[PDB]
Amino acid sequence: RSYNNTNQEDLLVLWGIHHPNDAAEQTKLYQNPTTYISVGTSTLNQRLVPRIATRSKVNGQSGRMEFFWTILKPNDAINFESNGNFIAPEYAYKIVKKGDSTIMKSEL
Amino acid sequence: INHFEKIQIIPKSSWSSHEASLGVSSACPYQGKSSFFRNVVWLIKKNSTYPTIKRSYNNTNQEDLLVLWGIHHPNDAAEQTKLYQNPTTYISVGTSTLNQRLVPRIATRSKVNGQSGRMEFFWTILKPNDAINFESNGNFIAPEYAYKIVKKGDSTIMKSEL
Ligand SMILES: *[C@@H]1O[C@H](CO[C@@H]2O[C@@H](C)[C@@H](O)[C@@H](O)[C@@H]2O)[C@@H](O[C@@H]2O[C@H](CO)[C@@H](O[C@@H]3O[C@H](CO)[C@@H](O)[C@H](O)[C@@H]3O)[C@H](O)[C@H]2NC(C)=O)[C@H](O)[C@H]1NC(C)=O
Ligand SMILES: *[C@@H]1O[C@H](CO[C@@H]2O[C@@H](C)[C@@H](O)[C@@H](O)[C@@H]2O)[C@@H](O[C@@H]2O[C@H](CO)[C@@H](O[C@@H]3O[C@H](CO)[C@@H](O)[C@H](O)[C@@H]3O)[C@H](O)[C@H]2NC(C)=O)[C@H](O)[C@H]1NC(C)=O
Ligand SMILES: *[C@@H]1O[C@H](CO)[C@@H](O)[C@H](O)[C@H]1NC(C)=O
Repeated sequence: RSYNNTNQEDLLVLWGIHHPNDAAEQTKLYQNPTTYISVGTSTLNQRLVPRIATRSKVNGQSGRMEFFWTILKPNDAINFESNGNFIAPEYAYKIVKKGDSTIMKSEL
Repeated sequence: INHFEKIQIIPKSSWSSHEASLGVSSACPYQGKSSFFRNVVWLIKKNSTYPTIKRSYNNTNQEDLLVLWGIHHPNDAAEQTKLYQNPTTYISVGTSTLNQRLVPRIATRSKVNGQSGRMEFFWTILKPNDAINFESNGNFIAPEYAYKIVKKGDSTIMKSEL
């Protein structure tokens, strides 16, 4: 699945991978035992691999979700290739950045 | 550190399917005999078999635990097979936060204290009431001892000959 930035400004795109609990859960969710996600931009050259360990439950879950981002320049394309464990984008974000600040911590 | 206490979490004698007393080298000599790091164990195959390890540990203590483990990057496939039988190996470590899967790394390397193999060590803080889950079919330098810590503040390391 390719996507071309036909917009006029930069795009913040987010995707993720699912690190499952065991080979039994891998097969149940995605069939293919050995899997990958590749992501490709004019700069990005990424190939993720799900990571089976056994883990403490957090909100009932021992599986983990690991998320990744990138800025997609105007007129560049992003190319996803995955045979499993892919948390795919539906929405992305247009950004123009003319300056910086920080994050404030406040209860107000 | 405000409190520090070495404790046993995986007793050396509880490795009934592997060999915990052969994990020794002349790079770490002690009393003219060969030895090793005392707080971790260099597990080696037992009767030509390294059965997949599955070892959990629950932090039943009241404070945080500093746990240390490691992996052995060997020299060649011939040394891999000799030490751990299984040709292709891994170590997985799992906490409520940690999601780690290590893989031994064969290159050929200059000798340092006689050794071309390398030992790569990893750590984590194990919260009270969390558990750490090890899974390894080879190359695992397992913990025996870990450390209790409470941290109420920070400083730095000083360099001094005094
Ligand atoms: C992302 O997409 C842009 C725009 O793509 C164009 O419009 C889309 C809706 C689709 O219809 C696309 O098929 C179509 O190309 C790509 O930029 C465009 O590239 C094309 C060539 O691939 C350019 O056409 C050229 O036009 C010149 C003369 O103007 C000729 O000399 C060439 O022979 C060729 O026909 C087109 O001008 C260009 N458009 C813009 C606005 O840049 C873009 O390449 C693509 N992403 C990637 C990774 O390439
Ligand atoms: C790490 O271990 C603690 C404590 O484990 C308990 O004591 C050990 C020596 C063993 O005997 C364990 O089998 C035993 O569970 C775990 O926390 C404990 O979890 C259990 C449930 O797994 C809690 O029991 C519950 O009790 C409530 C009422 O109090 C019931 O409603 C539930 O049905 C259930 O029975 C227990 O309270 C809890 N104890 C403490 C002090 O937290 C801990 O979960 C474990 N590590 C991980 C990763 O879970
Ligand atoms: C080692 O394994 C072999 C083959 O599985 C077995 O026959 C033998 O009894 C084992 N060694 C000892 C000392 O029992």
